[PDB]
Order: sequence, then structure tokens, then C-alpha cells
Amino acid sequence: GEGMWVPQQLPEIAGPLKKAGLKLSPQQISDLTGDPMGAVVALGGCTASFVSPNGLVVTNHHCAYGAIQLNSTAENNLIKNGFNAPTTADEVSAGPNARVFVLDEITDVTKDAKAAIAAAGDDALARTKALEAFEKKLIADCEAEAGFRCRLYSFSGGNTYRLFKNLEIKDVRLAYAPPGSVGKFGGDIDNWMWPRHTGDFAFYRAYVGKDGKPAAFSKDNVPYQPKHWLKFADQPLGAGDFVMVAGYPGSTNRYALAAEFDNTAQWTYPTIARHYKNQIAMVEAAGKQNADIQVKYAATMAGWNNTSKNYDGQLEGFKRIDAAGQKLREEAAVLGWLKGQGAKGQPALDAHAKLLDLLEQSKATRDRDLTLALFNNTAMLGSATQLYRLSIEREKPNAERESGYQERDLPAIEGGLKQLERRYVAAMDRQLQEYWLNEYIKLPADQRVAAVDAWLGGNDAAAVKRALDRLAGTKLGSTEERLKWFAADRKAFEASNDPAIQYAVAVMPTLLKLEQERKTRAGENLAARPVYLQALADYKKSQGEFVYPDANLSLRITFGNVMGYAPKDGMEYTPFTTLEGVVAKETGQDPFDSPKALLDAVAAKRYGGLEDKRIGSVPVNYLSDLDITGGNSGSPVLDAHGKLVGLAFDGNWESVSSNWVFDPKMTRMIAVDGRYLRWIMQEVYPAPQLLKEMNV
Amino acid sequence: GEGMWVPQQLPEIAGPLKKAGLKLSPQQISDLTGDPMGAVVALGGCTASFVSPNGLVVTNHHCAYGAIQLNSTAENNLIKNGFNAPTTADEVSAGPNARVFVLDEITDVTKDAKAAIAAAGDDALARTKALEAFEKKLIADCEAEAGFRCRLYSFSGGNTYRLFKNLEIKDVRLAYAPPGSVGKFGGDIDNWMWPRHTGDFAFYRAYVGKDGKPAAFSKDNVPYQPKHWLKFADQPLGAGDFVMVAGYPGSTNRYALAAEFDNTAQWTYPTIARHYKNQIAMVEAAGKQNADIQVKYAATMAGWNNTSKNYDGQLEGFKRIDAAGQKLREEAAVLGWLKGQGAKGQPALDAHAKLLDLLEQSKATRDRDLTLALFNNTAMLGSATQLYRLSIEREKPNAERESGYQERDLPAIEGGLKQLERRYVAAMDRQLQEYWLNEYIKLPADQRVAAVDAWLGGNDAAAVKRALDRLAGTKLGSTEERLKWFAADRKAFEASNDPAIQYAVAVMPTLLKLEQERKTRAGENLAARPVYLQALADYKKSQGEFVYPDANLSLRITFGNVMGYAPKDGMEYTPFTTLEGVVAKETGQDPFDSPKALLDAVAAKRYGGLEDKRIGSVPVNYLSDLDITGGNSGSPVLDAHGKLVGLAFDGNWESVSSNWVFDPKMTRMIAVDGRYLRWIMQEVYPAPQLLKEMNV
Ligand SMILES: [Zn+2]
Ligand SMILES: [Zn+2]
Ligand SMILES: [Zn+2]
Ligand SMILES: [Zn+2]
Ligand SMILES: [Zn+2]
Repeated sequence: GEGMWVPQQLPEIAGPLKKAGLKLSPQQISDLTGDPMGAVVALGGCTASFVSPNGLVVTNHHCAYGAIQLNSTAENNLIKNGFNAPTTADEVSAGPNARVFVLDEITDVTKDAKAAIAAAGDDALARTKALEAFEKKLIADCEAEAGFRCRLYSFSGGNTYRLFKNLEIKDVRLAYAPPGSVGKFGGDIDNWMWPRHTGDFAFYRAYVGKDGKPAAFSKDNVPYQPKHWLKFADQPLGAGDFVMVAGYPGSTNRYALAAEFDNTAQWTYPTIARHYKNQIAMVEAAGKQNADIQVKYAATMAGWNNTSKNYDGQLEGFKRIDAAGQKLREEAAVLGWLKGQGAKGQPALDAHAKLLDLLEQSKATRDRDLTLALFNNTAMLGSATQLYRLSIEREKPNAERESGYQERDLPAIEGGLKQLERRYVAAMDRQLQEYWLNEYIKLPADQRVAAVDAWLGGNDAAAVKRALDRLAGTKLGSTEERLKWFAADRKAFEASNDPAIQYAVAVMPTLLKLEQERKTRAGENLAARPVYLQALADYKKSQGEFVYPDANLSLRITFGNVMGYAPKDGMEYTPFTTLEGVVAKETGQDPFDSPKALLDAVAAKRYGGLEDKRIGSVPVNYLSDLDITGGNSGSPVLDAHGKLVGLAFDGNWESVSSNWVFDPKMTRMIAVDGRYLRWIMQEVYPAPQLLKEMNV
Repeated sequence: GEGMWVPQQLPEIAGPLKKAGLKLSPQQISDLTGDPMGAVVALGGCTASFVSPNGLVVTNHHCAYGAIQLNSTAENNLIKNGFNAPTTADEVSAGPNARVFVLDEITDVTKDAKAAIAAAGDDALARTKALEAFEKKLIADCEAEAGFRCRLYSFSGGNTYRLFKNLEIKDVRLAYAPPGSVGKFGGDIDNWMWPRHTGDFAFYRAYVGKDGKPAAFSKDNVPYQPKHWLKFADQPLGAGDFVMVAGYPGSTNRYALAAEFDNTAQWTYPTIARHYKNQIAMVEAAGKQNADIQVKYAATMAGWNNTSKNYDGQLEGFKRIDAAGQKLREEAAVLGWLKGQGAKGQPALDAHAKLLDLLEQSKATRDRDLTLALFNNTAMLGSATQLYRLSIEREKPNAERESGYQERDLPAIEGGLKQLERRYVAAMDRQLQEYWLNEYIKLPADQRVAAVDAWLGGNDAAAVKRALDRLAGTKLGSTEERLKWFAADRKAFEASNDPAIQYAVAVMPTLLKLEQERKTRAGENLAARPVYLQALADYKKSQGEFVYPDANLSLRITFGNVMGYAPKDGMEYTPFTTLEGVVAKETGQDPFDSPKALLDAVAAKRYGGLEDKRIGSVPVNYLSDLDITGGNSGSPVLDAHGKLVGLAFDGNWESVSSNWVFDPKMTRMIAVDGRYLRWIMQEVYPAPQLLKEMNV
């Protein structure tokens, strides 16, 4: 059922967990560095878990997709073929930016954070800068112990702040990936859908120095020896059985003004979906002629497809549940209830008014803001602007450098510059530049940016072509040139005749002004947000509803049971899919082109010792009433005894609007069964070394 | 489960019946004029049943649709509005061809029929004429008692013959029909589909003379008083409950040569559907501008839509189960089996080669044969050929007149000419004549018909124009001219300058010779069919498989349980639909435009004492594993104690290929719950008088 519960809420879910079927004590779950919770790790936007004492990590194929793609070429395409390392020496690097974060400690810092903020006084921009400096100091102190990365989280609109400290493993290697047609069976057609038949798993191994301490990739590194790791279930998972997930959901918007919802549904989602579909269509068309573009843009294209389809689904779910109407009546109720409370309610009512105004302020420039951000997110302009900004930040003392441009960020920035080699083709990027220039030109006069208008020097197809022709002379196309500029100083950027550098120099003052504006709004939000969201929480509690913070990339627990759902009268979706349903979807063409060893093994009914009698087959995926979102991909699903029975990977079509308005009847997790991981690794793309190492 | 069982097979199915849940004794089901089987009646291509001691008969809406359509105009549309007669004096005639047949006696006459067949040559034609003669004399003797009609039936390819004797009620009146948006909710979109939400019901009353003998419509007639009628269940029907149907399935082809299947799959079904779709497109156009053409062509349209969709379904179901493969493979295996026992398996093997040749013979002219038959089925040419042929037969002694043209056929002949008034518009028929001439002209030259070539004046657009212009001259467009010719002698037809009559007089010698060719082809069939079919049966028995005769318009029993089915892995269709499901499909446009009163009753949860707790609503339609086919519409569904729980009306989409190859996993009846009939009559389109009459 509902709720992305923080660990600190365990006392409150202890009873519900037992009722649902958990056989572990709640204290055993409350030990976040113990067994089994200490086996759960963060990857930075996906979750994973250890599954051997020698550092083996399991997650979704779509989480490892970036790493598989970085190790792929047109001629040797691991996305297509899978990957398998017979020995740990055969493992390939997942890329310099790949990470496994192992939870060490969580600290409440709410009192100190709120004091740092209060000490700024009336000024919105100061209040932002106070919170920044507080965070920077806190994180510098916490990261004084080498090998650790820390993160500060704000919960419930700034009513609670906690600090997380994590061991930061920085040498992550790819150990195994099934073929693409298993890992992404059904592709974008089955994305966000049930029935689902997708073997969405992959394995990493985590490495540290011979001295035990995190290091970047080196052949002298050796496997990390985790304190705790998961075991595979020895009891067959069935319909109605208890399941629980712990992971790192990224963002929800369940506490939101009706106006924030209205702008999202009416403008944000449709606009983004359209832009992403336009880019898909260009890249798709060009990748058909050019297998180098197809392999280099594949991870980008996966993200665009997934987000744009998610947004289409949210819009449809909003209509199905009348989310607009719900948000309007709920807000009417909360404001009523507040007015109800005399003077005691006034601070929340005023905070509501301030939040509404700040939404209006961001709305006035939304087209400009989005269009400029995505234009500058093309590969050369993004490299130019990032690196120019770094050169500026490098002239301030580290403590005053903008988050993302501090010494602690330099490894990521450098890694990003190298990884781009596997993700960029000039003739492809050119067409994306051109799309965004043509979108820019459609902006009305008050959403335009002088610096870009002057650089374009024209408002028509010829000016667009001249600009593209100019940018095409950049040298930032090569990794070596990007790294040169990574180390160069500000005056060197300002002297350059590289046309992408020249663009970054021309626009940077405007970028910095826009950033100050966003910080100013954020500072006003810091004043109003906690007070209104505390009112929302108090109101929900007075109605007997579940109260838990919106997702914010920190560790949450959700629990419930294996069950289907009923999309329309006269039909039900069953909790499981089976091997035969995979074969039934076979067409021999992408995305429905399973490995021939799969087709043969199912035809021959080789169930590998993994058959569940109750469904007559090996299970493939299943549905459950857990409450997950983006960031939970790769989260282990645990049974009543804390054993691994699957990995979370998706939500069904109707679930996705639950980001804004939770619907219990149609909100389900889609998970890949542990038995299907094992079956694939037995019968289809064998990895007998890994099954051995997992004691199966 | 599988089986359209003859009542004589009751001993075989007694134990199966008990195991499935029948609580009546098998010998009570055996009493075909007892309780409840004696309440089941035949309408002629639909079933129905008695539901009060005053002659009330319930059947489907689409079985009553002819009658409703006959009593409808543009300016009073009963199809749209429904019909309710508050007293029996208000009931309108169903039309002169409408019948209720009440079963009186079955007789085996197999020995006699086979002797009479044998007694003929060894000439094929004489064999047909000898069976014809034998049937005619049986029927003449059986019909000698005023008020009865009799039928001879051949079962299992001519291994058994039984004679049925029926009371023939000839005055049938409409008592109630719900509005078309209930009776045909979902129209042709939901036709042949589940989930289904269609209230497919209507009521007649049966009338006899004041002496209690059958008579044609008159205001002196009085309600028939049936010896047995059905009672509504008092136990709620739920999932897994026992159900059974008795009724009159028309045709199955489950005993068939593989090439029979192939020709049907590859030629017959595709061709007929194509033709039917083309006529639909034409009539649909002309009726959207023309309310009179729309109403008058409504029943014809419904028929074309329904068969063409059925055939589209049968083709898809063939591909889904590889019907062609399964047929080929089964035929191999029974050919195998037969040579198999050499000496004694020799008559059967011979038979197969005959049947196969006969089929190649049909095949030679099949395009000619279809095109000619359908061309002559247009309204004016059909009337003129039928009427001229009647003039020719009337010159022979009645015992030698062709079946369909004897004294006993005159009522239905005369009736059809009158009913044609409600189904004919000259502008529309012209377009249909055009359509079929166009199709005739493109016959390949060896499949032309000499007389029609001549009648036409060679074959191009010009001749077609002239054809049509000429036939427009007919006076057969009026009921009265048609009846004038119903009485006229043969030389009066040959004298006529009516252009439609002149077509018939021109073409008849050909039609008679073609008929002779068919009777000859059939006679040869009469030899080989019973022997080869009896071997198909013998082989099924030896494989433990179920053995029952293909359907033949005679009374059959099917039994099983209420259950869903699973079209694809990860989903199931539930056994019931509910009121809420009807409202979810609402669009306010045809065909999803329920009565305001239904929409309001469902919004209000006014379930009228009819809610079934297990599904949380009033049931609408339900699925079960009974084995029904065309002719079974209107058949009453009975529960374990012989109470009415439903009417059969359709099959799910994947069921329909079971006409050729029975698939138990996807073959379900779709029925309308007796609770929904009651609910509609309480809350939506009320008929308190009929509810009181049925003791509910
Ligand atoms: Zn452990
Ligand atoms: Zn470096
Ligand atoms: Zn088994
Ligand atoms: Zn008459
Ligand atoms: Zn109730």
C-alpha cells in the first residue's frame, strides 16, 4: 500500500508490516547497516544491492544500460549481445562516473539547519546563501574521512533536514548483462505496461584499493568485501505473499499547490513530451543510416522515450482520476480548515499566497527558461558552458564555489567529459542544435535573451544555418580538447576563437543572472514552503490519511503484497507473467526478438528446477501494491524472511499519475522475479560462475 | 465443456452432468416435454422459452429484431425507443412469418430412410429423389394432425435420421423490448466480444385460436397456455456455478475434410465477408441521408455485419490455433489409422477419395454459384424467381412439388412477400443489383451463365446501365403486385412484360439445371459421407475424444460452469460484468448511449434488490464454458435446479473458429444475466406487469 516511509517512521509502520506478513522483527529492519538493509545500495538515480561477500551487485539492465552502452561499439554491441565475464579479471569498467554508495550513517541536522537559515534575516537571496554555506560546511566536515561522500536532504518542505554519509566506491565494473532483447524485451512498446515480460537485470562488481579504501579504476584494485549481502529466496513467491522494497526514490509531488499541478499538466508535461518526441524522431531517422549514431545515442534515446511516455501516461491518468478536480477540492478544504482556525491559521494562509506568487513569477519566463536550458544541454554548448563556468568558479576559494563546481565535483565533471566520447556525433548534434535554434526563434519578444539574439544576428532559416556553420568549427568534439579546457583558466576561455567557447562567453553573464533569480525565488520558498507543507501534513493527519514526505532521493521503505489489479470491468490482470507469455510475443523483429536459446528452452519446457507449480511455469515478472517511483529501479524486493524475490523496475500504465495524486486501486510495482534472473543465467545466457557465487 | 449433445446421449452425459453440479435427476432432463425441457421452444434460427402459464416467451433482442423492425418506422422507431404493452390487448403482431414451435415427439426413422435411399439405384440423382420422396411422405403423414409441423433431420453425415414433430404456433406477438441502446448496447463494436454489457432480451406472447388450435393472426385469438414454463432462479448465480443450455444450434463443421476447411478459410469466408462489407458500405451511406432506407434496411444490415465480423473472427482464430495445420495433421493421422486395418478399413478410405472429388467439383463453379445466388437474392429478382418457380411447381401433384414450394410452404411464401414491404426501397435495391451485376461481369469467362450473358447484352458499364434502367420498370415493388403474381398461373408469367418477371422466365431453365447438378452432387455425397464420417467418429472414440454430431438445427444440450477465460498471459477475463461497466463505456453517441434512466440508476447505486454481494453490483453479462453456436441465441440458461439464470446471446471473439476446430481454453458462451433483465424492467424501462406475471 501507500507510502514511501523514511527509516525513522519504522515505529509507525511496524504493525502494518507484521499484518502484511513480515516475519523479521522490525528492529532487524531498523538496523540500516545490518542484515539485510545494509546490503541495499545507492547508485545515484538507481538502486542496487550486494548479493555476494565478494562485492557482486545486482541492479536493473536499464540502470546498467549507460555502462553497457559505454562499453559498446557498432561492431561489438553489448546492448545487443549481452556481456559475461567468466572471471573477475574479465570484468570491464562501468565508466569513470559509475558509483556504488554504501550507507554508513544518517544524522538529523534540522535544528542547526533552521538556525543557519534564520540567521540570514529578511533577505531571500541571503537566506539561500546561508543554507548553501551551512550545507557546504557540513559536507566538508563529513567528507574529511577519505572515501566517504555525504549528502544533505531536506524533507517535507524544509521541516526536517538529515545528513547522509556513504562509503563512495568509485571502481564499479560490469560483470554480466543479458542480451538486450531479454533486458529490454518489448522496448518502448511495453515500457510503462503490464503484462510485462522483461528480464530487467544486470550485475556489477564493486572494487576498492588493496588497502581497503575506495579508489578510481586501477588494475591493482580488488573486490570490495561487503558487510552484508542478500540471499535468494528458498521459498517460492506466490500471489498474496508479503513483499517489501527499500531503495532511493527520487521525486514525488504529492504535497503541491493545485496551481503547481495545473501548470505541470497543462504546460510542463506536454511541452517536454513534445520536445522529446521531436528529438527522438530525428535521432531514430539518422540512426537507421548510421550504426555509429545509433549506438552512441542509444542511452539518450532511452531516456527521452521513457520520460516522454511517462508524461503521456501521467496526463492520461490525471484524466482518469480527475486529478485537477481532486487537487482543487483538496486545496479548497485545506484553506477552509485553515480559515477555520482563526489567527493560528494565518501564517499558513499567507505562506499559501506567497507560494502562489512565486509560481506566477517562474511562469512568466517558463518558455525562455526551458528553451535556453535545453539548447545549452546539447553536447558542445553544454561542454562549453560547463567548462567556462568551472574556470570562473576556480578563481574563488573552494568554500565559495557553486555546488557542482567544487573540488569534490571535479572527478564527475572530468568523467562526464570523457564519457561524452561515446555519446556524441557532430552531424547528430548539429540537427539537435538546429531544432533548438528553431524553437528559440519561435519565442516571443519578451521571452528572448539579448545575448542569444545578438549571437544569432538574424531571425530566419538563413541565420540558423549561419550559426550552425559557425558552431561546426568547434574543436570540443574531441575528448582531448575538452580536457585541455577543463584545466585552462578563465582568461584562456575569454581569448579563444573556438566558436562554442565564444558562445559560452557571450551567454554566461545572462546564465548567471538567471541563476541569481532562481536562487532568489528559492530563498523565498525557504520561508513559505515549510509552513504551508506542515499545514498540509497536519490537515491530512486530521483526516486520518497516511503522512510521509515526498521523495527526495533518500532511502525509503515500502511494503505490501503480490497482487494484480483491474483496469476495467470484466477484466483483471493476474499477478504473474510466465515464460510462455514471452514466447507468445515473439515476432523476430526488435523489440520482440528473444534470443534463440530462450525460444528453444521454453518450447522444450526446460524450467531448470525453477517452475512454480501454481502457475505451471517459471515466473517472469510480477505486480504488487508497493509505492515506488523513478530512482527505485534496481531496488531489491524482499520476502517475509528478508530474502530476495525480485528487483523493482517499472510501474503499470495507470500508476504513473500517482506522482501527483495517489490511486490505490491502480498503483502497482512491476518487478522481475528472482527465478527469472536465475533461469536466464541457467538456460539462455549462462553465467554459472555467478550462480555459484550466489549459492544457487 | 465441449459437446452439443443430442437428448438421446443423456445416459452418456449423466455422470458428467452430476459432476459439473446438476441437482436435477438426469431422467428429469430426459423428459423433452417435461419440466424444464418442455418450456424450451424453437423460433426458426433462434431459441426461446416459456416464462409464464399465459404464453409469455422470452428470447433475445436481436432474435426479436426482425419483428421490432417490422413494426418500426422513421417516425416511430421501436428499435430506438423500446416497446411495452401494458395489457395483452396492446401487443403487436411479430409478423406473419413469426413462429413458436413446441416440441411434441421425436422418432428414429433411420432404418426406413437408409432402406429408401438403398432401394434407389446407385444412380446419384435417383438417390436424392428417393430420400426427398421418403421425407415428403413421412412429413405428410406426421402433419396430418392439424396444428403440427414436422422436420426430418439427418445426423452424423446420414448415420441417423430422426423425425421431429412440433406444435406450430403461428400467431406471435411482441410484448416487450427494451430500448435498442440496452438490447444492442455496444452495437457492432462489441459484437462477438467480451467484456460485454448488452441487455440482449425481448418478450413475445404466443396465441392460438379460441378452440386452442394454432391459427394465423386474428383479434379473436387468445394466449397459449403452455404445459411447462421456466421460473427465475431464487439462488444467486456465481463464478464456478453449474449452468446448462438447451436449444437449437444450426450448423457446425467439426467433422470435415481438411480441403473443406481450406476452401472455407481461403475462399468462402474471405469472399462472403468482402461482399457483405461492400453492401454494408453502400447501405450505410444511403441511410445516413435517408431515414426510411436506414430503418428499412436495418435488419439486413445487422445480418451482414454480424456474419462478416464472425467470418473475420473465424479467420483470426484459424491463424491463432493454426487450424489449417491441425486439420492436415489430423487427416494424416486418420488416413494413417485406416489403411492401418487394411481389409475392414477399406470402405471408409474410398469414401474419402469420393468426398474429396465432389469437393473439387463444387470448387469448379463456386464463384459462378455464389454470384448467381446472391444476384438472385436481391429483392425484385428473388421475388420474381421464387414466384415464377411456384407457378411451375403448382402444375405438379403436391407430393412431387419441390420442398419449399408445396402446399405447406404457401403461408411462409405469402408472408415473405408482405414482410418485404418493410425491407425494400427501390433506390437502394438498384444499387445492390448494380453491385452484383458488376461482380457478375468480372466472372472468368468459363464461369459465365449463358442466359444471363444474353439477358444482359454483353458485359460493360453500358449494358449494366441498361439492365438497371430496364428492371426499374418492374411493378413487383408493391406488396399487391407481388401477391397478384403469388396467385397467377405459369402462362400468365410467360405472357408478362414485367422486366423482373422476364428475367426470371429467361433464367429459370438454367436454375433448374443447376439445381439438378446440385441434387446429383448431393446424391453421391449421400453414399460416401455416412461411411467416412462414421470412421472419423470411430477414430475419435479410439482417441478417448468426445463424440457428438455436428449441429443440424435440432435440439441439443450443453452444460458446464460459469467461468472466465485468459486471452493472453498476465490477464484474465472475469466471469461477470457489472452495471458500473455499462456506465464506464458511455459516450452519449450510438452505440454507447444508454437511457438516462440507466445512467441515473447506476450513479445512485439503485440495485433494486438484485445486487450480488460477490461482485458488489448487479450482474450484466457472464461467461461460461458451454458449447453453443448460431441458432442458440435466446436459449435459456438454467442452473443446477433447472431455474432460469440467463439467456445465451453470443460467443467471445476467440470462440468462433470452434465451428471447425474446438478450442476449450477460449470457447465461452456470453449470456445476459436474468438479474439484469429484471433490473432493466424495474429501474430503466419498466414492465411491472410482466414481472408480476413471472412471479418476480
Ligand atoms: Zn549478511
Ligand atoms: Zn585526469
Ligand atoms: Zn511442472
Ligand atoms: Zn392471403
Ligand atoms: Zn451491496
